[PDB]
Amino acid sequence: IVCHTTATSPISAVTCPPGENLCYRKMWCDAFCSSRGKVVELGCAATCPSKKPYEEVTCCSTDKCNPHPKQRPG
Amino acid sequence: FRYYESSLEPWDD
Repeated sequence: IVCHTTATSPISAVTCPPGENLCYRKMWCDAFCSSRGKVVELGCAATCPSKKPYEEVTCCSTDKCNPHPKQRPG
Repeated sequence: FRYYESSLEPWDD
C-alpha cells in the first residue's frame, strides 16, 4: 500500500515495496520533547516488529493510515 | 529528517 514517508527531506507518501502493505509511524521524545519530541518517521511496512521502548513505529493496513501527528507542508 | 511532531521539516521541524 501507500504510506507517508519522511525518508525524503520533505513530506510525501509512496507505495511501499512488494514486501510491505502496512503503514507505520515512528515516534519518540526527540531531543526536544519540550517543544518538539515525538519524532514521526512516517513510512510503510508489512507489519509492526518489536520496537524500542522510546523509539516505536506505528503500523496500519491501509494507505495514508499512518500520517504525521502534525501533518503539514513547509 | 522526519516530520518531528514539531513540524514536518527534515531536521526536527
